[PDB]
Amino acid sequence: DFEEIPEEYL
Amino acid sequence: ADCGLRPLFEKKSLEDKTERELLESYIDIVEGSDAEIGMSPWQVMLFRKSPQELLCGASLISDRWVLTAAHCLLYPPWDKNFTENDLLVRIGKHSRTRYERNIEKISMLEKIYIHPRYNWRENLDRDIALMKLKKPVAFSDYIHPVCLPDRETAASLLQAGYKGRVTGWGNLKETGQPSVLQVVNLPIVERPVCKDSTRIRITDNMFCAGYKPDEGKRGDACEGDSGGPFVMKSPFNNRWYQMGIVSWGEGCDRDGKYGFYTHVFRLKKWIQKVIDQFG
Ligand SMILES: N[C@H]1CC[C@H](CNC(=O)[C@@H]2C=CCn3c(=O)n(CCS(=O)(=O)c4ccccc4)c(=O)n32)CC1
Ligand code: NA
Ligand code: NA
Repeated sequence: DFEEIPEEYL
Repeated sequence: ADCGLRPLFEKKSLEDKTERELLESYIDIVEGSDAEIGMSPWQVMLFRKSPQELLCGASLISDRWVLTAAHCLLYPPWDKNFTENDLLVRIGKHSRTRYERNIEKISMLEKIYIHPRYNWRENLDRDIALMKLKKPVAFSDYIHPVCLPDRETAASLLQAGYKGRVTGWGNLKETGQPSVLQVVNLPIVERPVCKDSTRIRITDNMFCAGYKPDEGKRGDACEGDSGGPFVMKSPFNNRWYQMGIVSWGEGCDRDGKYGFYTHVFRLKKWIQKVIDQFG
């Protein structure tokens, strides 16, 4: 339901 | 040091909507309100890397430190026991779902510090934990630390009938989910009522909050609101103080049932102790 986050953050 | 002065209110000499209620009890979320932008700049999201989901609420006490519930990190009965690589802290948010592009900041954790004596086996006594962020966050109009009380602030606000405020991205109902952070102002209830309301052994690192079945007003924290702050504004130096941490409850907004919170003040020393040994 959550928009994805800066893939740079995982 | 700048603690509890919200850049978009106190700073600018603006007052949010329900402040009055707070302040007029000093004698001058379920069934809550939509927060105003920048109204709770110390509110943190505790976010799981995979699944990418919200686990709890939290507060920003420093530029390096976050305050949450112990039970957020570690609950064996439920196979819960998180490590500082399975989480991401999201600061400066409002909407719950979306990645607020240039307003919110996402940090990685450097170390978790559970209360040595958190009692997960009986009653959640000492439900408090500190996380220290990999790197410090810059404050902006939306990101800003809350204050931590002193023996005399805790002394005079922490009283039956005083309103404090709770905030969360959590459940809007027991059996509902918001798009935006919610808020609810709840009164501190006396010990006796707190006690006679449950079977659990009430300790002093605890205080309860909610209205009586009889005041014609409801309100409570709920599922997902854990760790979030219970705050008060001193009418004295009109800064916001984090007085409790959403610990435990029996249902959500259940009549003749109240919210139990960690007594932030009572554990303040341990919190000092950990900030200047390794912070
Ligand atoms: N109205 C609530 C405010 C607080 C949050 C988070 N609480 C939680 O989910 C916490 C977290 C872990 C354990 N747990 C329980 O078993 N119980 C149930 C209330 S209880 O009286 O059964 C209880 C008392 C002491 C220990 C465990 C449970 C409880 O509240 N918790 C939800 C909505
Ligand atoms: Na009792
Ligand atoms: Na209630």
